[PDB]
Amino acid sequence: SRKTALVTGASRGIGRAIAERLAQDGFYVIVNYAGNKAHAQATVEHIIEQGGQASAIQADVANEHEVSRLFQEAKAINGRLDVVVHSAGIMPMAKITPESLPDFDKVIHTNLRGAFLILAHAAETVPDGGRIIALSTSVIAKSFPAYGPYIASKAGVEGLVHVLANELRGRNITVNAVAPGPTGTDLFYNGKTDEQVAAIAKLAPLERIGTPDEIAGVVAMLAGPDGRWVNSQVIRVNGGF
Amino acid sequence: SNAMNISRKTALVTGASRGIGRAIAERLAQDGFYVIVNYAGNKAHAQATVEHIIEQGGQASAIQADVANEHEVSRLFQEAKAINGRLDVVVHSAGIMPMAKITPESLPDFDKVIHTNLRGAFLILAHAAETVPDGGRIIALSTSVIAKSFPAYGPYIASKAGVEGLVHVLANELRGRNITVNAVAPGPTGTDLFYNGKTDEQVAAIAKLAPLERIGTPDEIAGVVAMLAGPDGRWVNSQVIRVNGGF
Amino acid sequence: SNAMNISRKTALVTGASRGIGRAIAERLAQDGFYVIVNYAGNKAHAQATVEHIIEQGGQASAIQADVANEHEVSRLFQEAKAINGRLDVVVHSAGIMPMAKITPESLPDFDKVIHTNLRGAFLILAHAAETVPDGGRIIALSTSVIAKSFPAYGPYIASKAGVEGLVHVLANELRGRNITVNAVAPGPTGTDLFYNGKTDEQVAAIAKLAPLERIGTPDEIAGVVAMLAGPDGRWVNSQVIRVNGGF
Amino acid sequence: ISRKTALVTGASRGIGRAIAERLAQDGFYVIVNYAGNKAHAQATVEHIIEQGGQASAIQADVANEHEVSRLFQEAKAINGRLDVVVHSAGIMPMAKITPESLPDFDKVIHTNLRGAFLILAHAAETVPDGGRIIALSTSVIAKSFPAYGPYIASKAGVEGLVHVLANELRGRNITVNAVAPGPTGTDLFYNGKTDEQVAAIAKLAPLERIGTPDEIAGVVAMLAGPDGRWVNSQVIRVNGGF
Repeated sequence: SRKTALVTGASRGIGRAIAERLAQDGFYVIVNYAGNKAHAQATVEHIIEQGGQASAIQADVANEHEVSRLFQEAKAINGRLDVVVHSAGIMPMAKITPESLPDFDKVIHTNLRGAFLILAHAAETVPDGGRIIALSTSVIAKSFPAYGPYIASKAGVEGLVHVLANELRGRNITVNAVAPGPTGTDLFYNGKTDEQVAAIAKLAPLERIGTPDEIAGVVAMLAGPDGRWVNSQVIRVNGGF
Repeated sequence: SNAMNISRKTALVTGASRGIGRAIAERLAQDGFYVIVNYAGNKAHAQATVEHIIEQGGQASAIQADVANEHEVSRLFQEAKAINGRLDVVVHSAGIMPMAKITPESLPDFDKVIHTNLRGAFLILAHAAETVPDGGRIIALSTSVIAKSFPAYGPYIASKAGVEGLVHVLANELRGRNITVNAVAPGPTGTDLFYNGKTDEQVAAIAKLAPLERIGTPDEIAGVVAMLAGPDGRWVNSQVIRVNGGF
Repeated sequence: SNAMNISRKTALVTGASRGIGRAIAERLAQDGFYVIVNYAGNKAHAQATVEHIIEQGGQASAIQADVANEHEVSRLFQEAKAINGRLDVVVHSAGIMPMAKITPESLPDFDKVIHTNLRGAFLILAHAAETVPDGGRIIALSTSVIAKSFPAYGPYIASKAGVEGLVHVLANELRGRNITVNAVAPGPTGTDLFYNGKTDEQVAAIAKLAPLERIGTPDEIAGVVAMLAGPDGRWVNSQVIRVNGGF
Repeated sequence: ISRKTALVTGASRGIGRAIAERLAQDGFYVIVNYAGNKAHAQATVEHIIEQGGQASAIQADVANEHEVSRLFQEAKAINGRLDVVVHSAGIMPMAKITPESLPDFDKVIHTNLRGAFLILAHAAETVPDGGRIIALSTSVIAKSFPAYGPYIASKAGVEGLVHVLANELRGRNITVNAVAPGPTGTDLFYNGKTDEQVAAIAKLAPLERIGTPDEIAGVVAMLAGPDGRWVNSQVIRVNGGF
């Protein structure tokens, strides 16, 4: 039996960087995704090329039926689910106005209900000694206009993380969250000018763009031996901004 | 020769038929607001709140609306503003607190709590942002239990943490309008609902949790809300004030 | 004061000669407290505060004491309590805000602010803990700038974060005495000192930082202190209330 | 002799010693700073060297400005560099917030807060671009227990300095962070306790065991190494969930 990690949202960006790093750390990685198979398959093949073991599973993490199937299928691979990382989410902009109610409902459904289901199923499947890690966001501290629905969904996620840490008392399972700022994903760089990039690179005291690998290394600390006494924590990974 | 007596302000209070919301409605009426007592189900308690307000020399009326239904919320704000032609203060106190662990079996509860407490709060805050004048006040009720992360409070805490996030973002979105947005987060409070199921020993055990060693009253929550709604709260903005006796 | 010209309660306000402390002393005197205007250096401003309180119909007197001096603080509390027999409310607003980066050359200024702001706070809180009757109130002033961690604010922030830590522990240490301990954390405020250190352009820039887009006033801080000192603050305990316009 | 070098205050025993040991295992030459008797610091240096590392011990009172100046001179001179600085020295006496506690208060603030101010300040002048500065705080700030007033005040002050220094070092690529442990299973911890008292403490965390100093040191190691490059201005609580 190989130790096994399930990562939601693992086809691109931070989730993919997490999948890759956990594979390097020796986990068999289930690359969970919802949309097109192509990026998830790219992730899987990259992991295997570098010497790891991984496979991809499609599931809508906010669909209760698909999530049930996802956890049954993922646990059947190696008979175990040691680590669950919930990284999937969406970040649309919408101000707090009645016309934004559809966007609100979508964000809450995808990010918060989604997180609830992944956490609930993880709490029923993870062994003693396991680890559950959720992705939140640094932007909660800034409360920027149009980030209301997104921040509300992720504040909810953090509340669930802290309560689940207490509900799993006796099982030696840590529950934590990692809250990145923006990172230099391919989508980030394509959708911006060199000038917007330069402006954002100046914001942190470290004065550079953060990378997905830099988020994944903290997630990997939480998933491994150095993270065993970290529990019910939200670690912000944002370069100091 | 108060501005409140020269031109009377109007306050809408959701969840005002009982508990903390009733205490808020009564306090704001005694401060001179015309109060719209908003309620969801049977009107007897809401009418009791209105009648108490009027018997103490105040002004108030009641409007039925499910704060979690978008059409009923739009209608509530139309009718509330039409009473006096203005809607100066909005206090959102409606909500539910069921116990449910983070498990697949709790999915219905979670959906209901999020729907009632978080989406409901969105609808009220959004409509308040559309209706309140410059200089107005928006106040939501959160909860002190966020600090404790007790088992079975997951859905409830997630909903109220979400409300607090909306509060801070809205305070920023209303830049330029001179509208404060704040929340008040009580601990356990001596409402009818608090006392009803509990033995004297269980009440005493709760009283011992705070260094003040008693049960806090609904009026003690309402006083803080009243501060936020009036002149002394002019420079308090995007804050969550926990009112819990030190627990 | 009542018919017998006895003030219903007595409040000691440190740093009450000017600024926020003066606004606090004036507001508490208006609310019916006898006020000890405490001061450290020269008494002209403190005496001016006392005379304004008396002219408005209150009772006040100024007492000299360096809050960081153990013996002068002992004498301060003995004298303050002796005026009416009780010291009901203690507000600690005296403090300094020198700017110094975290470098070895800044050690003197660090030592100064720690001595004045933190040790001072410890003395006032400790003596307040020993002097205030059951039912009393203890209120320290902190700062909103802790949230920002701006360069050169290191020593100041460290002293005020220490104060908040003392506040929370003291609220638990006074369990059983019905004494609330809280802090109020102003943002930038339109005081003499504040304007001395800024150009008009700098003031305008600071004003636009809050969604309310102005500078806060001392009276707007004092109103929240007065809430904590009076009936509407009875269930607020171990809290730091930030009063900054949403900054 | 251009080996990456870490200075650890309070490295004689407990968490500081575990930090020194882990950083040596991670490849740093370690300066074991101590204040009082040399014996435990020497034991730490000897253990590091015997495990295949490089280390030496420097005596200095962290709260004395003249001795801290000397300490940073000596520490930088070993290898011409001071890449990582971990401030772990501190004291935790109990004293209620009362006038009679003024001496204890003065002692804690001087040793824990002024001490931290000196180390941080000298670290800001010494650490190279890309360096790391890490202070030890405490999880007990959250609990505000009676008699912990002076201690909590000192450590909250430390945290404020950490956040400000992170902004003051803009442009230098230096992270500043803090690790805030709960109680930990040191020799001194176990000394004053029976089986039953340790069992009562072990029940507190949801993980239901006693935390170890190595478990703190591993988070410090994360912050000092590649995986902590983007963690900046953070206080990480390491307490098993309690």
